[PDB]
Amino acid sequence: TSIMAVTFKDGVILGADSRTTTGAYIANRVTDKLTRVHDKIWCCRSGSAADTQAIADIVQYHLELYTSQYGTPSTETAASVFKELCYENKDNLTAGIIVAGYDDKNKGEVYTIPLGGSVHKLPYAIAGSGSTFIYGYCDKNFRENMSKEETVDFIKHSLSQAIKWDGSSGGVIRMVVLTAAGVERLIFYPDEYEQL
Amino acid sequence: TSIMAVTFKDGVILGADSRTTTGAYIANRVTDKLTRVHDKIWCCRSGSAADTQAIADIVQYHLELYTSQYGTPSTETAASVFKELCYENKDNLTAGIIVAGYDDKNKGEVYTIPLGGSVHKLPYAIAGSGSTFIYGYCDKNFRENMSKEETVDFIKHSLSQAIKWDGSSGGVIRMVVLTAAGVERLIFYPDEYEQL
Amino acid sequence: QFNPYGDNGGTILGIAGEDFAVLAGDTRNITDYSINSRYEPKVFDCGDNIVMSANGFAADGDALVKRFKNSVKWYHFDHNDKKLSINSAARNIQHLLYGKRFFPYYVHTIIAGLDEDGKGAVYSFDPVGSYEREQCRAGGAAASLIMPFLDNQVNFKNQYEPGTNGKVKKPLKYLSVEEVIKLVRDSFTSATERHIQVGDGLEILIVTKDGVRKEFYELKRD
Amino acid sequence: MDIILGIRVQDSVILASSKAVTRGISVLKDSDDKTRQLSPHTLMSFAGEAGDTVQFAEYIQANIQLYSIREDYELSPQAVSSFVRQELAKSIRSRRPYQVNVLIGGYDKKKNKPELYQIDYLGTKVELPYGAHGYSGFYTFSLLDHHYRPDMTTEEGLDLLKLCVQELEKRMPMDFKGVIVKIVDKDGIRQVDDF
Amino acid sequence: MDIILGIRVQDSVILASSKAVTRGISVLKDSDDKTRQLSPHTLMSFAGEAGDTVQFAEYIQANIQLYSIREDYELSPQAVSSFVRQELAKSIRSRRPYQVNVLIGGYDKKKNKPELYQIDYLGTKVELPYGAHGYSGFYTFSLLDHHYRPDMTTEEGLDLLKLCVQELEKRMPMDFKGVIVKIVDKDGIRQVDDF
Amino acid sequence: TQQPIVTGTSVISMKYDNGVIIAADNLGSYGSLLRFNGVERLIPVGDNTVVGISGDISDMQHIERLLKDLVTENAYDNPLADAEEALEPSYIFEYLATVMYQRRSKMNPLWNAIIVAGVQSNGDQFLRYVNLLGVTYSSPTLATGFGAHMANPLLRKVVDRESDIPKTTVQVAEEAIVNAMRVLYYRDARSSRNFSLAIIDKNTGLTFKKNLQVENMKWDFAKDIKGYGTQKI
Amino acid sequence: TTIVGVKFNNGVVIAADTRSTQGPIVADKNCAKLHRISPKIWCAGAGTAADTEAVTQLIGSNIELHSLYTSREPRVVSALQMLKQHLFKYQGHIGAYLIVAGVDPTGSHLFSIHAHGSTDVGYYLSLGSGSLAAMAVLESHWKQDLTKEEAIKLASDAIQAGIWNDLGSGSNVDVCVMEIGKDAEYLRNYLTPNVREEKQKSYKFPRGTTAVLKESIVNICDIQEE
Amino acid sequence: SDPSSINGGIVVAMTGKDCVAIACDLRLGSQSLGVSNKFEKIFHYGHVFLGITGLATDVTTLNEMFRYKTNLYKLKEERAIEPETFTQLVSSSLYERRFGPYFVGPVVAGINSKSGKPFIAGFDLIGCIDEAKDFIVSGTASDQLFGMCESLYEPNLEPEDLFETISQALLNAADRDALSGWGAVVYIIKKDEVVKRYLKMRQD
Amino acid sequence: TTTLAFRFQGGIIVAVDSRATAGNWVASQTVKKVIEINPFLLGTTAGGAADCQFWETWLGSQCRLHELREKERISVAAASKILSNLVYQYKGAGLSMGTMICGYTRKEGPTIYYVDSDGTRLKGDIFCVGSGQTFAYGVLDSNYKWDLSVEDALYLGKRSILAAAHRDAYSGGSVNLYHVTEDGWIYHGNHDVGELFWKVKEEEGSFNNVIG
Ligand SMILES: *[B]([O])([O])[C]([C][C]([C])[C])[N]C(=O)[C]([C]C1=[C][C]=[C][C]=[C]1)[N]C(=O)C1=[C]N=[C][C]=N1
Ligand SMILES: *[B]([O])([O])[C]([C][C]([C])[C])[N]C(=O)[C]([C]C1=[C][C]=[C][C]=[C]1)[N]C(=O)C1=[C]N=[C][C]=N1
Ligand SMILES: *[B]([O])([O])[C]([C][C]([C])[C])[N]C(=O)[C]([C]C1=[C][C]=[C][C]=[C]1)[N]C(=O)C1=[C]N=[C][C]=N1
Ligand SMILES: *[B]([O])([O])[C]([C][C]([C])[C])[N]C(=O)[C]([C]C1=[C][C]=[C][C]=[C]1)[N]C(=O)C1=[C]N=[C][C]=N1
Ligand SMILES: [Cl-]
Ligand SMILES: [Cl-]
Ligand SMILES: [Mg+2]
Ligand SMILES: [Mg+2]
Ligand SMILES: [Mg+2]
Ligand SMILES: [Mg+2]
Ligand SMILES: [Mg+2]
Repeated sequence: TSIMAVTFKDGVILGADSRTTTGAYIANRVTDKLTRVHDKIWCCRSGSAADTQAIADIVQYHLELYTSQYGTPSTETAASVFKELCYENKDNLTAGIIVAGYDDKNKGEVYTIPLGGSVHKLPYAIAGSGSTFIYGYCDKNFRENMSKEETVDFIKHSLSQAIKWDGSSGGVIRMVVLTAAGVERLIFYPDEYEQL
Repeated sequence: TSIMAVTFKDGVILGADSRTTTGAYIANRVTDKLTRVHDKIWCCRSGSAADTQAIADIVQYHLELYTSQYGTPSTETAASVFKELCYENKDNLTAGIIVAGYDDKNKGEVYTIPLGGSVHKLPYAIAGSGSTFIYGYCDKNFRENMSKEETVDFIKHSLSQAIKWDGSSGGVIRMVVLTAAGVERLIFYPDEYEQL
Repeated sequence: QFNPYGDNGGTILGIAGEDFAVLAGDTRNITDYSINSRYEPKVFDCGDNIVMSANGFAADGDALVKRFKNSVKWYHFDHNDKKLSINSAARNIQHLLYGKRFFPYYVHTIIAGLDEDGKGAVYSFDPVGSYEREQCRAGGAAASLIMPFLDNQVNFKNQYEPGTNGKVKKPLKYLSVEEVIKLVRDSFTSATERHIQVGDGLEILIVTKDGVRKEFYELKRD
Repeated sequence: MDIILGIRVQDSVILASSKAVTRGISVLKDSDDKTRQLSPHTLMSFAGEAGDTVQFAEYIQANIQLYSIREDYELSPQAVSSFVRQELAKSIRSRRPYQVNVLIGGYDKKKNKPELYQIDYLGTKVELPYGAHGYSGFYTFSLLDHHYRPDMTTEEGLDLLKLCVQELEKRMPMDFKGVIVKIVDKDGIRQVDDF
Repeated sequence: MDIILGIRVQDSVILASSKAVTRGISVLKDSDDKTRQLSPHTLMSFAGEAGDTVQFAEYIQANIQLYSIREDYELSPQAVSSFVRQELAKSIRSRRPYQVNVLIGGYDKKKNKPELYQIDYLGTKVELPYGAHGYSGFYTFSLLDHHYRPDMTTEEGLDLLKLCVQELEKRMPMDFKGVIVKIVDKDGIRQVDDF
Repeated sequence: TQQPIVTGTSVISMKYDNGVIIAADNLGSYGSLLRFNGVERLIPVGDNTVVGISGDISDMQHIERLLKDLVTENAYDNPLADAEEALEPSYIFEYLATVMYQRRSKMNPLWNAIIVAGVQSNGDQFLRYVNLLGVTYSSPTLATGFGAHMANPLLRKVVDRESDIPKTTVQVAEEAIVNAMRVLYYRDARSSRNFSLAIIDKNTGLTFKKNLQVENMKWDFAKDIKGYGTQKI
Repeated sequence: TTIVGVKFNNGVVIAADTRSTQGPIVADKNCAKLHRISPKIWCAGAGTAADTEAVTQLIGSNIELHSLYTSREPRVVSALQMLKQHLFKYQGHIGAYLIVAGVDPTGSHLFSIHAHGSTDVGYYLSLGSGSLAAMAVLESHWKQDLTKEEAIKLASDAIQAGIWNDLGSGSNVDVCVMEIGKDAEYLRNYLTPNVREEKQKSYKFPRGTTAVLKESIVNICDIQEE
Repeated sequence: SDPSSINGGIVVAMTGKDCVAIACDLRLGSQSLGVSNKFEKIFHYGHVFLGITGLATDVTTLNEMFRYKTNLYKLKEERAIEPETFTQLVSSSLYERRFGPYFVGPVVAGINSKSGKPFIAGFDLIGCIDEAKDFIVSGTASDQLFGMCESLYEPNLEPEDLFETISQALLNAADRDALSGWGAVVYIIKKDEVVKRYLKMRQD
Repeated sequence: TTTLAFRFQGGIIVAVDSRATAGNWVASQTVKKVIEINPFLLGTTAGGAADCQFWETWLGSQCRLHELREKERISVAAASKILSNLVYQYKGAGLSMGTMICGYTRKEGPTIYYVDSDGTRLKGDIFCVGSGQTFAYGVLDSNYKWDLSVEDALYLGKRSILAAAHRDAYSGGSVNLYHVTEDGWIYHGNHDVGELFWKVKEEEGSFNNVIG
């Protein structure tokens, strides 16, 4: 799995590959790892598919109930609910989740939650098995306050390399753009990103 | 360990960090992993220090005896002697070796020999624990027929990132330049390469 | 796998006199081959003229002492400020230790004081609460070094009277507080020489009818 | 414990049980009675893990005695054996199962028939003309297969039992220190004091 | 095998060895002689793992008999015991060690003294007034510590030996089927046919 | 029972004449991967205490929340919350020590080693250690992990016993701490160049220094080192 | 064990503590960990005591025969090569961790050797359980162009750090200085900062205190004449 | 299972003024079972004394081995072996079995016949030499012996005083060890006379 | 540990050793392995020190509560069964106990029950329990009779412990003797083995193997 979330001038963009594997067999080549827990709060999922789905479903429930009582939750609040589930059930879970959201007050934010259930607020985050192969690339190429087009290219180039080297990553590159304008879904096929 | 060898227009350059570790303790912070098996045939060593030294010492002996009888050996021949030792003793060895040399006829050549004892002739090669973090970077930034200055910058930037992310890599960046002109040793200190 | 136990080293020593009692212990605290502290008190005044030390795994040791001090406090509340006798304290400690029979306090406990007749008393415990009143006891890491010396020099074991040749034993004459402190200091100096977990400092608590007094001596720091 | 045998003849049931109790390398006792009277016409012998055997036997004894007082009536051997089996079948899926094998020898006063039931610690019940638990049956069943006739007398049953014990004393490695023999018939339960 | 005992009295050495051979749950034999005559005035009893015992004993026997023919002379019990010990000490660091414990009872014709040597499979030799291998000593040494005197006669030695065997027959769990007793003195080796 | 995932390395500390110093680097390691480079592992409690934590970072963040909640709870119905009834280092430590020992006793430890550094009401220096086993001890110098093996020897040359504390100034103490942090960067494979340092003085109060770097490093001699024995070039 | 090696202007110095342990017990308080391979090639040993002694004696013996065969003074690189190849062959089972130093016609040298056969080159080195304490001192106080006096001071201080802070090290500091164009000086017990204090009491017993059963003269002499 | 504590036993050696002393217990057992109370662990080759603790079969084997070697030494050298030289021979012989060792704890004691200097030495099972000035300890009660020796010992003791010190060190150490005791022997060694004393001790 | 108890004409003899060990280390030579439950009940301790001593001390509390409630001393059968039922609840948890419950009542006479941590409860005339039990059995079985004098029975018990103290490495220290009669138990002193061995050797002529 190769997943990442990147903050930029207008907000934040989530990115992911589409490969699910049972050992070396690709059980799903068109998986959607970018999942919605609220209107403009999404997450990237890595690790166990069952665990991350169960977690995401519970978080979506919590934020829906939060909204009914207290209005729209912050991205930090969403990250905290993820953390609470991941931390308290650390012995029984295998979940590496990146939480990304857009407020009007706070703008684009990214929180990464690795295996232990710790929380880390970052300008951008990478995770999954394939992320190992792009630490060098991403660190050298990331800039703060990029444009939408630059951020899309950054994620496209990064995940392209992660896919190239990681057997557990592959398929299409899915992306979700979170800004004041709304929510935009992007997809990029092998013929496009392999020749980069 | 972060090691690499890169062919370029005038020949080939070997590069390495200087860290030797026993678990998390740094047993040697100024290690020389670039070792000479012949005048213009060198190797980068990764894995067990004892194994790679023993192997390198045996290869140097073989090539010295080869030279006395048949004249200067090719880089391919040197790689074959490494392979023979690594392959036949695969059960008892932990050695990841990159062989690099300069002929006048063949110019700069690089052969990588991973754990199994297979041989792979490549334009450039990366190896060691820290190499994982720069597959993305190196693949995107490598070009064939680079200049000496460009190749030095490529290795310096690559190993800088490998050092940054890999705990088993660190210290100074050592480099050895192999051309028709001769053999040049280069060293780069933390204050220089960390700010890159 | 998580190991809930550890070994903090150290060594303790209790000797009962005729109208006094001493409880000594080194002040070194360790894990593996490192020193945590050169001065970490191990022998404690628990009130009612009773001194206590629980040597071995320091976390369990501190927990036990803390719980016994608590037991003394509640003994006063529940029984009209009655003085907890050394024999009653010893039985109480057995129940504290045996209460965790299936997840033991990993310590060797020794208490010292005066019995109800005013005579010197030392009680010694195993980790799960078996206890016994003794005239002499060393505990902890260097216990195997010190106890034989005390069998010889406190109870005059294997000693006989000259001229008789094995027929008449050496009489069991009583030892003064000055004489006991000499044996304690030599015991710990000898233990420090041959045991790596023993050293830094020696702290002795002396119990008499007048109260609890303290003495400190330097030990080798290597 | 070690050896317990049972044989149902014409008009009675005979139970034979070893007297030895061994822990480790020592025979602590050589006169142990490995049986309990459950009711006037029902006897149960037992063998298995130390402690469990007596605890189980006395527990069963108490329950049958309670039933007897409540109803002023003796349960049939079949009814007692079914109760015992259920307790063992319940036990085998417990936190710590009763590690006990039993023989139940009883005389049914209603049908005027002797009855022998063999039940193991799993709750495996079988009614038999002759039975055994442990390594005893490996020797005794061949002899009983040859000699046993269903219309034998009590005296003939005891002679056939002596032949079983003699074989065990010859071929078994463990010295079980002889057996206590008890007879269950219409008149109740009695012990053969010379065997 | 199981029990082997030895006692050195005034003018002789007495070895007692069990007759049982057990494999699994069956006593295959009850008249087995667990000993070999090494020389006219030297007897060796043995116990340990099946096969190894006899193989080792007969191997030693052959070597001592070879020495006797070559030199036309009988080795002293001390010399034989030292030879046996070296073989076992050699054996313990072999690919597959001899798993055999032995007692060597001999009468030294030069010194006119009986001698008893206890040697285990590791090659641990000790000269003793009385000895045993296995669990036998756990019972018999206390009795021998009490009764044994160094000037006992052969008849007194046999009575003290009967007291040892009686205790073993009372307290040991295994039925070892009695013992074969042999006496070693100045006149040679003889078997006590009634014991 | 668990295993630590994201981890922090050494925390080092010492006493000096008027207070205590404590320091720890800003790294959150993920095994051999030096994953997170901006982790603060010194957490102040009030203006008189700093808790330095090593080991599992998820458990560190939990402990950070407990301390934050402890301050909130202490202020409840407490008119002297910012004066006589403020939280002391000794109170904060004993609380943590209770939690650590309770958690180890349930076979579910907080996988950490903790040093509580501070100054008490009466001006006395407070410095005490506690870890995942509930083991506690105090010393003029305290260090966790690799610091125990490499920092303590250096810091003990400055303050070898109790009587050396009044003779040690804040400048000498800070110098020793900063040098120790350099040595750890040379020799600890799970350390970073960036670190935080905190001074708690009885006169000048709490001074919290962020974004410090290891400097004045010796690497020049590396150029002369060639081969592993016989090699000359 | 704490062993160190420090290069200086005109040579090299090695040092070691003197404690040997079996578990938590001190087997020897004044152990000699500095071994002579040849007159001007010495090495300090850590790990298994019999192994460091044996491997040094063997290589030292062969070095002597080699010196006689070639009519040349032995070189440190020869000792290094022979030690590493021997240790490599035994795959770390020979538990010898060595700091090899010396002077020869090529110059002054300092190397380390680990049990599996890997070698390292350096200006300052430390091995053993107290190597972290010693290396902390070396990393704090070492500089280029040290004098003989400064190198001895630095080396002994590094050992002291091991003596005081490592429970696996203790007692005394042994030193050997190997300067170019000079005899190597072996300073046995260079420092002695751990003398035991006077005991409070004398435990000399009165004669006849022990019970005896038998007495006899033991014949140690040969078979006599006449 | 542990070869060094199957049979049990102890040896201790001490130096005095122009004298040395070596002592041992007499027990040989099979774990809990006491077998023999006459198993002496001290041997001598000429004027050099050797005590050996540990696995009893190896104790016997090594005695026979060193008798073998010291006898050949004497025939070729035309003189008795000295303690310093014998110590090296023990070390050499033990190390040749590096990866298949004798499970023993040898102790050498004696006086050099030429210099008159008292000498003691101890070894581990694979040959490492511990050449102490004061005392050497070995066996299942080595912890106990260390404690006794380290407190009771003082330098330059006269032969008859040294006897008392070493005897009390052995006896009180043995009484705190289950696998040691059952009698004891003490050798007092001077340049040209050696006295052997059996000690009366508790027999449990 | 070696403990024994046997019924005879003059009631019951109880004899125990005094040694406690942790591996090969002798932890104590002065352990009280007989527990005075009441003036008529004795308990012996073998196995785990704490287990035996905690639960037999506890047994005395249960026996005292019985006679307060029932206005009558507890039977040896009932006292032994309280302990056996208790340890049976703990079966599998790892208690290590081998005990004799010895006493006299009017209805029972002199009675001995062997109770152990596996749940075994046995009434009998003779029992030896502990690591040195086999050694004690040797002396006891060869010399036992019903018609023994109090004096001779006491010596036999003392001598049997001595035998085991000699041969068993994990037994020794000293011998504690008790004599239980119709009118309660009677202590008969602590006997150090270090002095008792040589005394018995000389007077009895036994232990000719050993030199003295
Ligand atoms: B990715 O590889 O982490 C991916 C993300 C997931 C949310 C779709 N996980 C998987 O494919 C996992 C296995 C795995 C591979 C690599 C690292 C960690 C985990 N697969 C499954 O969970 C799975 C596979 N087949 C059926 C059902 N679930
Ligand atoms: B590098 O990390 O691979 C490095 C290269 C070596 C040739 C100097 N290897 C080591 O540091 C190895 C351990 C190791 C770490 C990471 C991957 C593989 C292996 N260390 C040693 O061989 C070593 C350490 N201490 C003493 C001796 N040898
Ligand atoms: B040091 O701690 O490395 C030291 C140096 C040695 C050369 C004198 N080593 C030892 O003290 C070793 C430790 C050790 C114990 C057990 C196995 C391997 C290593 N001790 C011994 O070699 C030793 C112990 N007891 C007697 C003799 N030798
Ligand atoms: B006895 O050997 O059973 C003895 C009786 C007990 C009441 C002191 N037990 C022990 O010595 C046990 C160990 C043991 C040895 C042999 C057989 C069974 C058990 N020791 C302890 O209970 C103990 C108590 N405190 C300190 C050390 N050991
Ligand atoms: Cl999914
Ligand atoms: Cl290397
Ligand atoms: Mg790095
Ligand atoms: Mg010490
Ligand atoms: Mg034997
Ligand atoms: Mg003893
Ligand atoms: Mg004994």
